[PDB]
Amino acid sequence: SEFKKKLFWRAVVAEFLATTLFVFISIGSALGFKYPVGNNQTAVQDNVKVSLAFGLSIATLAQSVGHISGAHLNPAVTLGLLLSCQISIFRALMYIIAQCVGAIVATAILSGITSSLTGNSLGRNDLADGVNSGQGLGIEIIGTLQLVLCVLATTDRRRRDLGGSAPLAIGLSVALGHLLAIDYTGCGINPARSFGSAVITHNFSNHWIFWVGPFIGGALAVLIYDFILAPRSSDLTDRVKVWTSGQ
Amino acid sequence: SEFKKKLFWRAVVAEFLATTLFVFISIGSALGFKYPVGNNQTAVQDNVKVSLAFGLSIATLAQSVGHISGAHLNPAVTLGLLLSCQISIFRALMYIIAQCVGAIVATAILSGITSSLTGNSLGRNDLADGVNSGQGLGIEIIGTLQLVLCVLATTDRRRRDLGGSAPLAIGLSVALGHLLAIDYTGCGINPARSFGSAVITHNFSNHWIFWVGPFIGGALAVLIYDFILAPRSSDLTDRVKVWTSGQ
Amino acid sequence: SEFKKKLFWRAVVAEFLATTLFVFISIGSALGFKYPVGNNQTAVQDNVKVSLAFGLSIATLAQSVGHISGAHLNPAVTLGLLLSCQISIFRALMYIIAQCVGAIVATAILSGITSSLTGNSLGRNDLADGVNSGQGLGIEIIGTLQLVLCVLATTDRRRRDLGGSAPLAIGLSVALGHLLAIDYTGCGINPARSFGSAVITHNFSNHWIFWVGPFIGGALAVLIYDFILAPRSSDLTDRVKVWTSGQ
Amino acid sequence: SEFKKKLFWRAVVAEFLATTLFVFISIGSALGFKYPVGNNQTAVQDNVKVSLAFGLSIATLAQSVGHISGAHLNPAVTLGLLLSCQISIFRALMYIIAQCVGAIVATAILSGITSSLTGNSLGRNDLADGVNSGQGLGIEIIGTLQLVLCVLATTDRRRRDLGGSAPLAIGLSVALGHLLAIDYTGCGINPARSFGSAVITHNFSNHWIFWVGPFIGGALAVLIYDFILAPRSSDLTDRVKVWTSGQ
Ligand SMILES: CC(C)CCC[C@@H](C)[C@H]1CC[C@H]2[C@@H]3CC=C4C[C@@H](O)CC[C@]4(C)[C@H]3CC[C@]12C
Ligand SMILES: CC(C)CCC[C@@H](C)[C@H]1CC[C@H]2[C@@H]3CC=C4C[C@@H](O)CC[C@]4(C)[C@H]3CC[C@]12C
Ligand SMILES: CC(C)CCC[C@@H](C)[C@H]1CC[C@H]2[C@@H]3CC=C4C[C@@H](O)CC[C@]4(C)[C@H]3CC[C@]12C
Ligand SMILES: CC(C)CCC[C@@H](C)[C@H]1CC[C@H]2[C@@H]3CC=C4C[C@@H](O)CC[C@]4(C)[C@H]3CC[C@]12C
Repeated sequence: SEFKKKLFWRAVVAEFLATTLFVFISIGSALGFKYPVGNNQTAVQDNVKVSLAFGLSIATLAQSVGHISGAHLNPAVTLGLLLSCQISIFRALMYIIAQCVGAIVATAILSGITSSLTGNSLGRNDLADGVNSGQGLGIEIIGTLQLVLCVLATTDRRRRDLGGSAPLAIGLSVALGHLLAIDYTGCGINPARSFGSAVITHNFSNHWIFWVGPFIGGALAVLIYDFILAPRSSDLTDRVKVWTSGQ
Repeated sequence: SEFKKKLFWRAVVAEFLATTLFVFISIGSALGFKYPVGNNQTAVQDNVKVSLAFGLSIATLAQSVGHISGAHLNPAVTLGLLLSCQISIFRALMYIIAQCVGAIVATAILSGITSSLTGNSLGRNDLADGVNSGQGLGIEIIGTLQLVLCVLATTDRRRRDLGGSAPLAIGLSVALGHLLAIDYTGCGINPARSFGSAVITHNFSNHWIFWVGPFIGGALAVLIYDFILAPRSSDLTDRVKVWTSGQ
Repeated sequence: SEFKKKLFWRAVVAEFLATTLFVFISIGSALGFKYPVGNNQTAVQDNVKVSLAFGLSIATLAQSVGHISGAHLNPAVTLGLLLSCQISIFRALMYIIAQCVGAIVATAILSGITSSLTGNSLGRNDLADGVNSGQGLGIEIIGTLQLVLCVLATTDRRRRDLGGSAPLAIGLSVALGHLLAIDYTGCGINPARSFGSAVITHNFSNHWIFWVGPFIGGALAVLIYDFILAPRSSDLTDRVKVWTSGQ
Repeated sequence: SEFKKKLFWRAVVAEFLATTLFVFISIGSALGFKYPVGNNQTAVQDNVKVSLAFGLSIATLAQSVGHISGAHLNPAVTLGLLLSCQISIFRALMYIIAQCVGAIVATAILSGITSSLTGNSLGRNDLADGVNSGQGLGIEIIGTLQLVLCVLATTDRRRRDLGGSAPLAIGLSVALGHLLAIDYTGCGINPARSFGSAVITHNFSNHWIFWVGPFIGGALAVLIYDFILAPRSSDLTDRVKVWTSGQ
């Protein structure tokens, strides 16, 4: 059904292009503080700058392509919307493929642009010194939990009290996740964004954390919103049919 | 009445979960600058980072659960809404219990994740050197006064001139309170959030400030908004019945 | 006419209280980086923190009391709205008196709170090294010009394309003014806000700038909006009657 | 036709004045970290401060002159709106002339105000060390691509899912571009902004980047939004008539 519709593939291309722009802008801001190359200064990474870069990139690209693709730009957000039965399995898989490919393309272009940097890690997510696998996993879980919870609540379609900009809300949620998680894990929070850096730098050490934790956080947010706090008066059988229908 | 309504208990569970997420994300962001552990560096706390963490946490969680519970997430805001005769006594008590227990749970999990920090104060609010109990009390009073005043004016329901995101407004008020009070008192203003850190660290020195100042500030905000600036044309006899009925 | 109305004096008290809260919170955030007092550290003032403090203070207080008083909180803004003939002369006079008194009271209370700071300037506005009277005057004129222009455009009442939060718009304008002018003059931008610090510290050197420049900027913004960009097709004789009628 | 209309010339004057205010305030905030002059301190530029200055200046001036001129304030945005056939060729040319002249005027006044800085580059855009022409070109292309894409998607007039403040959305897009590109190229992103600095400082080294890259980014944004993501159901022949008609 969705395979033969041009609106679906425009949405997939929108996901690819917006993910590329998001990853490029955000990881470019994360690599900004290392410049100039020659100038030997005790340059310290600005966490507010990087968090605002990721968050405002999400806000701007959501404002740009929300009416076209839903402005997911995150495999965990897409999986959360899948488990809340809002999107089909095929749309979820195509969105995840598009997001990962767009992140890989953006990170390759960024490796080209930042070629003067020696030891260019391309913003690859890894555990800080003092944070082990479980602690970083919990960091990723909570960050993605708040993100997917905000995404689910913003698009309930039963809410008449909603006001203001939904893209701004999702962007500030991403920025909040970064303000939490940058000092602990670099704030993957987005499996495609971490996957692109891991692929380009050929380093997948502890990379399973940044795929497992965000998915657990998305599942927990789905459970919290759709089975504890704001349940829907609809049978699970009718909702599951969206997986094969997309309705 | 409210005791036998499932929607009331959904709201209470929403307050518990959202306060847990708020405390965890905000204090974990406040503890970020102490990482890495092995790296001997004279790192300083970035106050904008922590203020934005608290503010955007409040804004995001308000967007998530405000239509479910009102998203108080602050015993001062709950007491202000009780004193403005908008909620019942039972709802206020259940909200305060849920917020405090959720804060304790979040701080326990956070001390679990940040166990590598030696002498971890877990974001416990304490007076800065040069500030006595009275000065920190005044700072807390003013921060809570502005926060509760913004909450009361945002939910007036007699206003048609409101626009934009009310969760964003309340979050930016929380961030304003933090931009004020982080340097002076570690920025409490939320008695549950202070209480969780005090319980986990087993340290209650000067803890009366962060329960008295927020309550005085909330009560003063109620007085200002309901009996100086925006009086209601209702007898107090009708408004008192909201305490026992919850209407 | 307005002398014998309860709503008029409620608005005046709202202006007084909101100016008190604004001056207190913002200047207290400006002084925060000096704490702890005992610790001998070369901490540097964070311009983003102070600018966000002023801006979020204006935004929060506008969201609180704009429906009551209009949330001017600035003698330059009040003078601009008088020259654009939106308020009466008596309302402008009482608003400016209330704003100055509130700033004086807030600065007194904050000086009481920040007594342990030796050589405390209380955020007194003065020129930096390398900036003479003319350059600081120009910076103040431009900052207040953009502030008053935003206020005039946001309250046009002929506009149907206005969206989002007007208090947030005015607050971000104030934050922008501080981002421009903190390094040059400390960003007076607000004659009452500087007048309070000058009165409490008993230092009026170069203080004519912060009462001349903001008023010039307000008058220029009135000229730009009401006579160049979006003129009103109403007689100047008719708009004169607003000064003595308020309608 | 449009040459003799009062509203057209009001829009042109609004573009000139708002571009003057934008350039002045943003580049004044950019040069502020070098003050005080006498104090010998190793001051480091705050990228968040300058990025927020640019973005909030764009948001405030859009809120001020959007209903009069559309608030481009950027030759790349004007070129994008021309190529998407939203304005005429005459309007676009007059807008670009006004923006360049306003940037020149603002930079001249600012060099008058920042005269005490020795070797004052007036925030002139140039490549950082480690960045050659291709890398800076790519950075400028991507930043302007995201900006123009956000502008095109925001002013669509076919969308009913838009909420919040469009000026704030465009301002956050500008701030995001600066957060990305300040460390690499100073974030031209705006050919008029770079042009004024280059003209006043009499230095055009690599100045072609900040005219070509923004225009390439705007053209790519127009291509992406109009012929990949959200095509319009009209013939190109009908849309071309806007170039000579303005309707
Ligand atoms: C909020 C919940 C549901 C998600 C996060 C919980 C998990 C991932 C976290 C939170 C608390 C964590 C534990 C807390 C304390 C310690 C002791 C330390 O010496 C080794 C790791 C260990 C054993 C942590 C492992 C991972 C852990 C269990
Ligand atoms: C809105 C109100 C209730 C909050 C602020 C008022 C209170 C808490 C503040 C404002 C004035 C303050 C006092 C002002 C001056 C001093 C002198 C100093 O050597 C010791 C502290 C002391 C005695 C302060 C204690 C705290 C204080 C009383
Ligand atoms: C648009 C206008 C009205 C706003 C600001 C303009 C005024 C206040 C500013 C801008 C340019 C400034 C001048 C620029 C250069 C100098 C040389 C310096 O050695 C003494 C001050 C003096 C003479 C400045 C005085 C103040 C000045 C005239
Ligand atoms: C995505 C598009 C629209 C914008 C960015 C693409 C262009 C401008 C980028 C992408 C790849 C880049 C190249 C990657 C690698 C190199 C080798 C290096 O030693 C010099 C720069 C140079 C030659 C770069 C020049 C700029 C470049 C061609």
